Amino acid sequence: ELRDKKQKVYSLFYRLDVVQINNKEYRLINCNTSACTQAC
Amino acid sequence: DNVWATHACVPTDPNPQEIHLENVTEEFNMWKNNMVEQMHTDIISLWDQSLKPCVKLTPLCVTLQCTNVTNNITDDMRGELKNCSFNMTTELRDKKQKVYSLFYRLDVVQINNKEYRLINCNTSACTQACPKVSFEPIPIHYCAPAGFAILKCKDKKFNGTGPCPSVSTVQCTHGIKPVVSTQLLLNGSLAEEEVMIRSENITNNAKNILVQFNTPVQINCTRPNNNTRKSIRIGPGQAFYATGDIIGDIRQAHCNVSKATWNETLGKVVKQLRKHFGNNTIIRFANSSGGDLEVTTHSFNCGGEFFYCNTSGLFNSTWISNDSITLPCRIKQIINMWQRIGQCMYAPPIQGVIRCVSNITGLILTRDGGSTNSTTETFRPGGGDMRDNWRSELYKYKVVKIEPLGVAPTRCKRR
Amino acid sequence: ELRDKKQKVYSLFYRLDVVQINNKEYRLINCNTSACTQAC
Amino acid sequence: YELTQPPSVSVSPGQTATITCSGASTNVCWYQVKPGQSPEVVIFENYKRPSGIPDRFSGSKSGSTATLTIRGTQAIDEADYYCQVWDSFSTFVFGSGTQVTVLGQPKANPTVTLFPPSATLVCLISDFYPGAVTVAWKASPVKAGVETTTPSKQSNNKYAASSYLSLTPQWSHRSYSCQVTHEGSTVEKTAP
Amino acid sequence: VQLQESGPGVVKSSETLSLTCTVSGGSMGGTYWSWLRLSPGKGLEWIGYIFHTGETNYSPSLKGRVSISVDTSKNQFSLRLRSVTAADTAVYFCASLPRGQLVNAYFRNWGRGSLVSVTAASTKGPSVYFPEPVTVSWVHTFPAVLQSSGLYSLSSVV
Amino acid sequence: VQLQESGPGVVKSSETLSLTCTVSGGSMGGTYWSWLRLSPGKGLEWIGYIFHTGETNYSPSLKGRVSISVDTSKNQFSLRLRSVTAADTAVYFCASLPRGQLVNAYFRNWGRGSLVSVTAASTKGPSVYFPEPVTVSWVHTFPAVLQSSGLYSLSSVV
Ligand SMILES: *[C@@H]1O[C@H](CO)[C@@H](O[C@@H]2O[C@H](CO)[C@@H](O[C@@H]3O[C@H](CO)[C@@H](O)[C@H](O)[C@@H]3O)[C@H](O)[C@H]2NC(C)=O)[C@H](O)[C@H]1NC(C)=O
Ligand SMILES: *[C@@H]1O[C@H](CO)[C@@H](O[C@@H]2O[C@H](CO)[C@@H](O[C@@H]3O[C@H](CO)[C@@H](O)[C@H](O)[C@@H]3O)[C@H](O)[C@H]2NC(C)=O)[C@H](O)[C@H]1NC(C)=O
Ligand SMILES: *[C@@H]1O[C@H](CO)[C@@H](O[C@@H]2O[C@H](CO)[C@@H](O[C@@H]3O[C@H](CO)[C@@H](O)[C@H](O)[C@@H]3O)[C@H](O)[C@H]2NC(C)=O)[C@H](O)[C@H]1NC(C)=O
Ligand SMILES: *[C@@H]1O[C@H](CO)[C@@H](O[C@@H]2O[C@H](CO)[C@@H](O[C@@H]3O[C@H](CO)[C@@H](O)[C@H](O)[C@@H]3O)[C@H](O)[C@H]2NC(C)=O)[C@H](O)[C@H]1NC(C)=O
Ligand SMILES: *[C@@H]1O[C@H](CO)[C@@H](O[C@@H]2O[C@H](CO)[C@@H](O)[C@H](O)[C@H]2NC(C)=O)[C@H](O)[C@H]1NC(C)=O
Ligand SMILES: *[C@@H]1O[C@H](CO)[C@@H](O[C@@H]2O[C@H](CO)[C@@H](O)[C@H](O)[C@H]2NC(C)=O)[C@H](O)[C@H]1NC(C)=O
Ligand SMILES: *[C@@H]1O[C@H](CO)[C@@H](O[C@@H]2O[C@H](CO)[C@@H](O)[C@H](O)[C@H]2NC(C)=O)[C@H](O)[C@H]1NC(C)=O
Ligand SMILES: *[C@@H]1O[C@H](CO)[C@@H](O[C@@H]2O[C@H](CO)[C@@H](O)[C@H](O)[C@H]2NC(C)=O)[C@H](O)[C@H]1NC(C)=O
Ligand SMILES: *[C@@H]1O[C@H](CO)[C@@H](O[C@@H]2O[C@H](CO)[C@@H](O)[C@H](O)[C@H]2NC(C)=O)[C@H](O)[C@H]1NC(C)=O
Ligand SMILES: *[C@@H]1O[C@H](CO)[C@@H](O)[C@H](O)[C@H]1NC(C)=O
Ligand SMILES: *[C@@H]1O[C@H](CO)[C@@H](O)[C@H](O)[C@H]1NC(C)=O
Ligand SMILES: *[C@@H]1O[C@H](CO)[C@@H](O)[C@H](O)[C@H]1NC(C)=O
Ligand SMILES: *[C@@H]1O[C@H](CO)[C@@H](O)[C@H](O)[C@H]1NC(C)=O
Ligand SMILES: *[C@@H]1O[C@H](CO)[C@@H](O)[C@H](O)[C@H]1NC(C)=O
Ligand SMILES: *[C@@H]1O[C@H](CO)[C@@H](O)[C@H](O)[C@H]1NC(C)=O
Ligand SMILES: *[C@@H]1O[C@H](CO)[C@@H](O)[C@H](O)[C@H]1NC(C)=O
Ligand SMILES: *[C@@H]1O[C@H](CO)[C@@H](O)[C@H](O)[C@H]1NC(C)=O
Repeated sequence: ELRDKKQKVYSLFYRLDVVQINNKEYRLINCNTSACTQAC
Repeated sequence: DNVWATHACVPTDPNPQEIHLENVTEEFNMWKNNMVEQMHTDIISLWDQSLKPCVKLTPLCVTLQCTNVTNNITDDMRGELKNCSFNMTTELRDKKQKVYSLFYRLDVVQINNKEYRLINCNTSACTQACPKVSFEPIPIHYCAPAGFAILKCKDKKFNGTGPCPSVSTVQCTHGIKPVVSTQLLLNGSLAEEEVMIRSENITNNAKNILVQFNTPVQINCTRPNNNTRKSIRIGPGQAFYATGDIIGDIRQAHCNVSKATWNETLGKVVKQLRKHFGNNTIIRFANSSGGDLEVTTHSFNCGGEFFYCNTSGLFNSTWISNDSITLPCRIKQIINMWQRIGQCMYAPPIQGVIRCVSNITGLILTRDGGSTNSTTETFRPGGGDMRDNWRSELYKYKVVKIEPLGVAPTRCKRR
Repeated sequence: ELRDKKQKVYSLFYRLDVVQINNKEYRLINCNTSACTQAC
Repeated sequence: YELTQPPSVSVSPGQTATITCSGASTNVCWYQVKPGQSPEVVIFENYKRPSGIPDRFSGSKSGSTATLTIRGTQAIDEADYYCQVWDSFSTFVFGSGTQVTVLGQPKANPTVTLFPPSATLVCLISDFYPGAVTVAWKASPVKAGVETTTPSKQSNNKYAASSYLSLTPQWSHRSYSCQVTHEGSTVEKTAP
Repeated sequence: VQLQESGPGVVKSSETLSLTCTVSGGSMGGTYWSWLRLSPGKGLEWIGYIFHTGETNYSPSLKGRVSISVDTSKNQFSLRLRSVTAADTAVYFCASLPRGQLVNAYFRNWGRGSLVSVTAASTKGPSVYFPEPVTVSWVHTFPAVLQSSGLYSLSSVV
Repeated sequence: VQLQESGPGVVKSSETLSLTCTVSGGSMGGTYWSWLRLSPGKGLEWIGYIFHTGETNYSPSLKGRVSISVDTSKNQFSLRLRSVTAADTAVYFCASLPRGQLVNAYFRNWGRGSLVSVTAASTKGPSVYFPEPVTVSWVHTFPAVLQSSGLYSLSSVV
């Protein structure tokens, strides 16, 4: 909310949702075409 | 039958009917008709509709650092292009990337190597024209709904004001391309017998005098350098197309008009001009006296690139009772087009060389009225107001509403 | 207006629009519920 | 270009006043200025005039010189006038400025006083009308270290000025003279 | 439309001058906002104009030491002069021009004009007076003289 | 549609290989963009296909050193190979498949085919010629022979 301070959060994503970019780094699979819209 | 999106417009009919009314006299007025304002509003709103699904490009204008690009550039137009080296957010929102782009002098200003910023983001953030969409004009036919009839002028000697002896009706207008111009009307509809002169008040110098040619004059504006485009990602799915390194040399954009044909056309114009002022008036042509760039320079589009031409070598002569004239046309990218505060354009560069072959149909001149009963009148090009650009194509049209009720005396009785 | 530079700006705010977070760090009351639209 | 103008034109109240702006290839435009007041356009082309202007203002052009004509000179016409044309390189160029004065009071002679210091030499010139006064100094005239006060209106409503000079304590010269010039009249007063 | 200026009346020599002319009761669409300067020894003289998209145009005599900026948010535009010498003392107006041809255009909607005096002097007292004009009463009071060094002097005699 | 490929023709041994096949006059809606390799010592082989959502599939024999990416912005898709040995010299194609059943699907809309040569050799003159095929004129000319060290050899007799 306060747009100067960040935070370290953790979450559980599935294997069919992340792609290795090459402890190993990762990105979401859908972040080279378009950003999503979370279902309310 | 692009920006001018006809996917939301209904298809027209083949062979539209035309009925020649015979014993009618209609009082036309090309300067007060209301379809021109509706055309201007439709073009503005449809242009804004076509600008909606493209890249916003709001985070771009980080403080730029630009050097002179100077590689084997020619003698003239030195220090026009700049080699700016800024850095940007990438697809991941925790990294950056140092990139380079080529920009013109007319797009960046100095803020104090010296730091530069774009000219746009003191007022607003420009919106990119996403490259699937092309700017070529296509014809648009204006119809009429039920109860309204469109009357078309068919007098061959018609100055745009007064009664018309021969009037014909039609349901559809002809092909009207929304061409973009400021001083020289391009790709328009020609005249039939002579060159015509239309104005509000020919003894008033505050109204734009408008002339329409009888035969076309061919114009060739081209840009000779071999530029390339590169894609720079500014986020998850938004790309900004910057100008790459130029292959070859650097040259300015030329614009060619045949000399003898233009001299003959100017002779036709000065012969038809002196019927309004006198048979002994010396007529001169001087270059434009605008304040901004759009009124000073002839401006149009060439399939993606926007030109600005000096046009001083055309309107420089006086008239007393295979050589081609070249014009140094120049290129700008940031476009504030319909003269609205806080909305603009970034036009992406077009890969490879570009060529446009067009022809000039009308001129928008402006009188320089010194004094009454004088012997010299000098004419200058001008414009900027886009309503006069489409007023030369909607002069022979008007809209009327039918009222089919009527009463009359007779001898009859109802039972 | 420049994306890399920042400035220091002072203003006066009433007591009903600010809240104390954990004695000299305040934030607007609307931050953890919404984002206000200023009436132009 | 320079757009040359006459420096000052003085006419009696009630008659005409003509000012000429020469060297104008293009259509002229005239502005007037009063002290402590915003300028106003008066004749915005060769012959026309905007709304809300009196009928005493008119202009005409013949060839390359344009003339402005005044039909009636009053106390409200005591103003400077600037002619303006358009040029391609420098976008707006203006004239030198013509001063128009009206004779509310008759011609009166100035009075001059001189005082020695104990090390600056003072020449005080007071009570003259009109304000067109040039000064001169003599010793062998001197061009060095002289400054002239612009004329101004006092409670007498009759113009006055001054002239100063600083001299190193050459007190070599045995004579020192201060000269005034008011439209022909010259008064000489002087000495160690 | 009404225009009003705002800025300092005393600027030290060889320093950056700044002025701001605000616009009230109007919009910045299709006008050339300009600046003008009235010197008493050089006559009326043009400074420059700016259009609302930042397309500037300065006078060629003062090119390189002037800067005009437009801002559509606070409804005002500003002038900046650099390396001001003592000969730039004048009164400064702000005026507008219509979009189109400047061949017959005339400056309209003039402002009040704020006098800006540039000096390079310091504080001193009269040896019978830069910061304060001194009054002597005992006679006649006479107007002051500005020297080339930027000081003042007067005379008074019965 | 028309598919055009581009990439370097000479890559060193144990170096990451790159290729890029672009798509013109079409879209990536409902197609499997695939990569195919034609080797002279092992015949035709399959590399892998990729769908527009980022879902990929690879051959099991080349799993662990292959990676195929897609980028719908610049309208192209790319291949990367890792730890390329001397036995991977071939010509490489890019093709497309219709969405649905792969049991009767056949590769269509093939590219030209960029020839990729792999090596680990260096510049050395012939001893009577790796970077340049030398020409001998005095006779008959015979084609060159690739050795196991990556060098060249020829003979010529009248
Ligand atoms: C077309 O433009 C001409 C000017 O080129 C207009 O004619 C002018 O009309 C004005 C306004 O009525 C006349 O001014 C008047 O003249 C006399 C003094 O000369 C007097 O009655 C008024 O004080 C007023 O100033 C002007 O004389 C006349 N002619 C010229 C040559 O300027 C004409 O009205 C315009 N036509 C239309 C249809 O608007
Ligand atoms: C309309 O045509 C006129 C006449 O051809 C153009 O005026 C000329 O403009 C150029 C602009 O570069 C002036 O050149 C420059 O002038 C001075 C010379 O002292 C100097 O700063 C530069 O070295 C350079 O040569 C040129 O003098 C000027 N000619 C005249 C007679 O004033 C004008 O630019 C054209 N206007 C438009 C809007 O196209
Ligand atoms: C006036 O009308 C002429 C009619 O020829 C227009 O010239 C045409 O302009 C279009 C759009 O720029 C050109 O199409 C483009 O051509 C090439 C090859 O296909 C390519 O760059 C694009 O895919 C696009 O199709 C067209 O070739 C050109 N025609 C000729 C004969 O040169 C002209 O643009 C109009 N002028 C205006 C609107 O100012
Ligand atoms: C539009 O075109 C006119 C054509 O007259 C340009 O005016 C001329 O511009 C040149 C170049 O700036 C001026 O300089 C002269 O050039 C040559 C050497 O290149 C030589 O004749 C002289 O030594 C001089 O430097 C020239 O004075 C000027 N005027 C004329 C009457 O030729 C004008 O600059 C162009 N305008 C724009 C806005 O591009
Ligand atoms: C613009 O400047 C950039 C550097 O900011 C130039 O890019 C460099 O060009 C040199 C010369 O070919 C190369 O050695 C560098 O590797 C390039 N660096 C990068 C990061 O690309 C660029 O060529 C310049 N553009 C011009 C002169 O048109
Ligand atoms: C983005 O660009 C700026 C300059 O445009 C970089 O600033 C440099 O910062 C380093 C220290 O971090 C200084 O030593 C350099 O002198 C700066 N460069 C210049 C040209 O002034 C900046 O680091 C870049 N990167 C990021 C991630 O912001
Ligand atoms: C416009 O006309 C000019 C002058 O005829 C052309 O310039 C010449 O073009 C040819 C062919 O490209 C060159 O070999 C010459 O050197 C040019 N002449 C010069 C520079 O004096 C120009 O190409 C024409 N532009 C068109 C047809 O688009
Ligand atoms: C503009 O370009 C056109 C197209 O290149 C030129 O038209 C050609 O002119 C030559 C002159 O010898 C003819 O041989 C060609 O047949 C013409 N081609 C076409 C398609 O009409 C035209 O001359 C140029 N205009 C100029 C130079 O004013
Ligand atoms: C948003 O933040 C405000 C300020 O802290 C919260 O409002 C207070 O919430 C606490 C929770 O313990 C209550 O005891 C107070 O009475 C609340 N004060 C007021 C003035 O409402 C608010 O609950 C937060 N909203 C969330 C987290 O949804
Ligand atoms: C961001 O992530 C990196 C990597 O884990 C970490 O070093 C850093 O502290 C994180 N937080 C920030 C910058 O607030
Ligand atoms: C870069 O261009 C500017 C503007 O013409 C010029 O003053 C400067 O000297 C140029 N620098 C170099 C290194 O050529
Ligand atoms: C300009 O062009 C020539 C000819 O193609 C090329 O060899 C050269 O590198 C370029 N630069 C210079 C400075 O001549
Ligand atoms: C147009 O021509 C008609 C017929 O002669 C005439 O009555 C009218 O005044 C003309 N209009 C203009 C603007 O010249
Ligand atoms: C003038 O331009 C039109 C634009 O459609 C073009 O088709 C035509 O060939 C040109 N010449 C004419 C009418 O002579
Ligand atoms: C522009 O450069 C490209 C890339 O080298 C080349 O293929 C093309 O032929 C060039 N175009 C011209 C008109 O020289
Ligand atoms: C002007 O010339 C035309 C064409 O010959 C003629 O009809 C007309 O009467 C002439 N007018 C005058 C006033 O001489
Ligand atoms: C413009 O015309 C003048 C004569 O009025 C001539 O001297 C000059 O060379 C012409 N300039 C151009 C660029 O045609």
